[PDB]
Amino acid sequence: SVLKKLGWFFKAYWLRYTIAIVLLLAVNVIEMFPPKLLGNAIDDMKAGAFTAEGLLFYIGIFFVLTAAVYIMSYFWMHQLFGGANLMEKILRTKLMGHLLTMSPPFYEKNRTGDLMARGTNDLQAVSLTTGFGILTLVDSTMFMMTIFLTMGFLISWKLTFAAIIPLPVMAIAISLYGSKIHERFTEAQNAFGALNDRVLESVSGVRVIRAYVQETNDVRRFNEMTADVYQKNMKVAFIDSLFEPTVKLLVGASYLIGLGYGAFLVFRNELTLGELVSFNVYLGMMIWPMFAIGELINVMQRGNASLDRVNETLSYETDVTDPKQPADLKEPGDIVFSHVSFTYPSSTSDNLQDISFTVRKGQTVGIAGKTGSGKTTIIKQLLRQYPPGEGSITFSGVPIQQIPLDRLRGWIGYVPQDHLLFSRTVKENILYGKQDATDKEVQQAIAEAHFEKDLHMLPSGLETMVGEKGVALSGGQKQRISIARALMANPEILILDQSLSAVDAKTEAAIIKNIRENRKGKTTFILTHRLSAVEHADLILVMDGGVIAERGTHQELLANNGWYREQYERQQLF
Amino acid sequence: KIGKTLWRYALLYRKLLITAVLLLTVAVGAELTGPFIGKKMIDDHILGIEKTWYAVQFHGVSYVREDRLQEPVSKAKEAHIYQVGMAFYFVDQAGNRTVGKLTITNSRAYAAEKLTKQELFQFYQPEIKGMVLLIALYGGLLVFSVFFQYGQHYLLQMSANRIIQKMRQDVFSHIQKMPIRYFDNLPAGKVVARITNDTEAIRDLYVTVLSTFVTSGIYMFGIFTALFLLDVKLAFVALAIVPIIWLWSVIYRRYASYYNQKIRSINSDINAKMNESIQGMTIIQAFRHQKETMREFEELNESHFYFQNRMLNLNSLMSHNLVNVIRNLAFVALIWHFGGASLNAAGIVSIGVLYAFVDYLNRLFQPITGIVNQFSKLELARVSAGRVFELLEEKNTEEAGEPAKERALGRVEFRDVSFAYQEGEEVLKHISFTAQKGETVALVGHTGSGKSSILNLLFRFYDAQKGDVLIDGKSIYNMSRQELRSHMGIVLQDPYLFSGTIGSNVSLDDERMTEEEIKNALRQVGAEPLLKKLPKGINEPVIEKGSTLSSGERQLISFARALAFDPAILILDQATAHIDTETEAVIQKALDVVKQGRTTFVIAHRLSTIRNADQILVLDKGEIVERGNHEELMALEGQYYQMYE
Ligand SMILES: Nc1ncnc2c1ncn2[C@@H]1O[C@H](COP(=O)(O)OP(=O)(O)OP(=O)(O)O)[C@@H](O)[C@H]1O
Ligand SMILES: Nc1ncnc2c1ncn2[C@@H]1O[C@H](COP(=O)(O)OP(=O)(O)OP(=O)(O)O)[C@@H](O)[C@H]1O
Ligand SMILES: [Mg+2]
Ligand SMILES: [Mg+2]
Repeated sequence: SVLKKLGWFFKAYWLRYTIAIVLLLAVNVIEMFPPKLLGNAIDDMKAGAFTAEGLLFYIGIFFVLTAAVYIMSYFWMHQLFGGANLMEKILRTKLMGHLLTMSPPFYEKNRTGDLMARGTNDLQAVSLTTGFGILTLVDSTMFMMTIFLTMGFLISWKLTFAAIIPLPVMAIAISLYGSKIHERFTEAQNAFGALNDRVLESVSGVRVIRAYVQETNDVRRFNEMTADVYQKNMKVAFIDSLFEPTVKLLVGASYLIGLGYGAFLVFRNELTLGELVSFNVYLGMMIWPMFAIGELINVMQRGNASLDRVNETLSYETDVTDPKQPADLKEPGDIVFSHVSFTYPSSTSDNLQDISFTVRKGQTVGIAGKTGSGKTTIIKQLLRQYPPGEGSITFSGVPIQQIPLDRLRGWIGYVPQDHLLFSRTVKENILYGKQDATDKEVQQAIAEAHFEKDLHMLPSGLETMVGEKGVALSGGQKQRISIARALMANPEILILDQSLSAVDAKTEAAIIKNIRENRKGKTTFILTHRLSAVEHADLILVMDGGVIAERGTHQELLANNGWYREQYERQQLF
Repeated sequence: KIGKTLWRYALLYRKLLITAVLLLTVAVGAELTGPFIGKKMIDDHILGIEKTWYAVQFHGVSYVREDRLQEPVSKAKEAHIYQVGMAFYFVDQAGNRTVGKLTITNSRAYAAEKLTKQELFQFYQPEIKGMVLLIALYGGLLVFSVFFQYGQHYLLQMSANRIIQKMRQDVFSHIQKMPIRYFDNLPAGKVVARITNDTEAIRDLYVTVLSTFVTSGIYMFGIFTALFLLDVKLAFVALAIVPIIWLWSVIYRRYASYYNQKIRSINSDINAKMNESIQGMTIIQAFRHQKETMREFEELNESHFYFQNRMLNLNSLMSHNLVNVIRNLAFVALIWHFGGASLNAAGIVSIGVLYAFVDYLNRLFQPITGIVNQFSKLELARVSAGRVFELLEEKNTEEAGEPAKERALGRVEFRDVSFAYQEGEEVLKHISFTAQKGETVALVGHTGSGKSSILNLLFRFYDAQKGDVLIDGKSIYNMSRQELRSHMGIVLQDPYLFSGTIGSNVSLDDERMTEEEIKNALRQVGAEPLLKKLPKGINEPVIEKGSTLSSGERQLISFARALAFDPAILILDQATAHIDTETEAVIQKALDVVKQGRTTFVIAHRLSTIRNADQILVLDKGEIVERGNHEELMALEGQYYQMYE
């Protein structure tokens, strides 16, 4: 299976290992002559015919054979150990190529530590298997095959069908051991994924842990998990230590049968002491290296399980998010929702009911209602991060699909309600939006989200390193970097998702004033809970559960009695 | 010193390793006694025909060997048997092997007849008895080292597993006793790698590398002892061999250390970078940075590939390829010494000894093939030990007093205090304020004046450089931060929900609140548990944060868990930002009123939620401006309040 799964790599490179199989045959035969040479030499010594020139011939043959095997197996080592590295690298590239270009509904079903390990640990295991396991398997198989052939013709077939009797038992034992070790190793790989997940969770949540004083209550859980992992490690140690004795037993049985029956053959005069020594050396080289057979199966089944994990993660069908047939219409200004009955993958109810939303040309639309009413669900309908069940964004006539995700994603502005950054300088993560921005538009977006003053606090303006996540930055600063970054693009469609909830009222005034200046005839989706930036719009939809309670602008809402009617006054009387 | 710590962890388990080595010593002793049976079967039951003969009867005359079945005391002929080619000859009465013409020039000549085949077979019937005896002897001897090998393997497996468990536990405890700064300035994947992807390197250093090393070192010692038993001159070269392996371990180290450490560092970078990409995959799939992140990754991947190829040559002139050069040099010596002994026909003594040594060479190299296969892992795990050990041996750590203290009055106080991250950014300057049981709220519009800096200074996440913080006159530098952090609770500005049910998230895996803490959820959560199909205890939110839940709902759960714990001081950080919906934000301040039971620090950028506070601060630019209440509004807070309405 691991061979049938890794073959396509070899079918891609059958110029590098074809040269290496012939090379291994050569180095095995040349290194397999010395046994018979020694048998002949000792036979000559016993008869008293050992002559000086024979010693010179023997030592010369030994030296030349040693040099030949040295070099001509150095090439075989280099080739195969390089092939393993190449396999690992290409698999890693494929794995990250599949992780990308895949919508967010898979990250709820797939872990960040399971995937991180499924890259690093799984690929190092597959590399170790590709190199060392295949090396040993091919070498040992062909070596045993040829040793069984040479002792047959060149010594005898009775002495060699007789130490072969115990090898079928070896085969059945090797079958059972692998049959168990495969399951054990798939479990071990999943367990490493789980361990990485737990450590990642603990590391990410540290202030929440320290502020609550549960260091000890977490070292307890880690200790229990490590104890369970030890228990599993010993449920496999039991089997591995019950396997080795049968291996060594059978090796010793083959040795003893060969030795005794060869002595008996010598008694019948069908074989000589030189031939006895040769056969014993042949068996010693053939069957005694089997002590590493258990490690070979360990490597080969660990690799099989790791590669099965990689394969099952590497083909997931990437959800429903893909251009079917590019419609190739540059953005119509109309976004007309006809009937949208949507149901998240991890839900059993229609989270969104039929919503007849409609926004024409450039019109700020305000969507703000009870929490949990799914306004960011409607927004996610636009971005097509989730499969469409009944959604009909209907850009002009054409539905949401039939658009390039590159172009559709270029139309949208951004949807970061929770703040997100990357470990770099503030300049670089502002440049992170659009096509690397430009020379001075960075400063424009800086002193366009009322963020210029902040640079005084930062010791190195636009140059100080932004720490991992939000380290070295306050919450309002980080949101003000997000707005700047995503205003670098001057999007035709802008989506604000509670983008003003992490800064003061005074700076909120600057943003809305500067957003009013920036947004003139460009459609904007304002989602907020501060019911003041929603005052200006052609339409304001108040969201209640899966349905919009009321529709209108800032005026009729204060006329019709409803959610918006009571929410504005309370924020006004303050 | 890496090796000393490895030895100490090993010595934590002495019984296990000593018993295993003793059992394996027994097994190897049995196996090494093994080949003497081959030696003494050759020299006796095959070469007894070649020694003098004074029962074996062919033709009805010839007598029997001196030591053989049916031994009366009788010697009349002193006959002998000699080997010529594939034929044997029988001389009746009292060298060279030239063919009824047998000559021993050393001269006298005698007559002998060919022993045919059936008559030759007739000779070794007693030899058949001896062969079956010895064969059965060794066959029985095998099953004793059969149950010794099993025992020693199953014992080393426990020794390795226990060692790795202990090391992992120690590392985890140490990382939890590290300062927050350490985590602040290091990627999560980088630290995570040093715990999970780095200790696996040290596990293999124990499970297979060192276990195989001791087994091979136990097999080699026995083999050299047996070689000394047989010969004392060829055993001296055998002893010389080991310094070769020492020089094979020194060279593979002076040539693998740098590249192995580079590979490990690149692997840490690759774990960190992959974590970062997974976390922020929405900015990759919404701002079309996919190709640039792929390019960065591929840069790291090709660097790792290059260093691995910077090691692809050292491992190629090593291992079995090079283990076969010692094997053939052993064969050459076994030929040369025996030849220099047999030039004058003095080589017939070591015909079973020759076979024993020939078998011994086959013995010795397989342990060596085991040893060489781990030097790649040995020098790789030396790096991993250093990275983990440096973490385990760290002097900037903070001793933690685990015990939590009792309830304390809600008395917070701040003297002239001057905090600065990285010694240059003076966040706070001369901050001084007090509270007894009322709501003291810190407000600033500057957005970078250090509100959260004050909050995390109170928790001693970072140590202040000036002044002192005293709760009930208790300097926070009394350490035991578990008592300092148990008196008080925080709702983080950016909440982080853990995995498992929302009830588990509120409970936080503590055995203090029973299932009937729904009141905390029902305190401020309206119909959300009714919205979601099952109650708190049966719905598991998506692992890590509740991406299946909204930001406001996550913040609701975080605030509930802050209230689920009952702190003497309730600290909040923009606790009502993403749940600002006033229908529920008013239930958190109307039905969940702070009341006098708590001393609460309400932080927020909206004046509505702090209108009833009895102490308001400005702390602009790290310096305070106003100390009055809501109605004490003249100039600065007036501006902020006016725009809100
Ligand atoms: N990944 C998801 N899978 C399934 N359901 C989800 C997912 N993310 C969110 N939900 C559900 O969608 C509901 C509606 O969307 P959401 O609450 O994010 O918008 P919202 O009402 O503005 O939130 P908020 O008021 O907190 O700002 C959430 O209450 C939650 O139950
Ligand atoms: N680890 C750190 N190292 C250095 N400077 C930091 C670090 N964390 C925060 N800072 C910076 O030090 C100052 C502390 O301000 P703080 O983080 O408390 O913001 P804040 O006043 O609470 O603002 P807001 O609530 O509006 O975001 C800011 O300049 C902030 O960006
Ligand atoms: Mg929302
Ligand atoms: Mg802040």
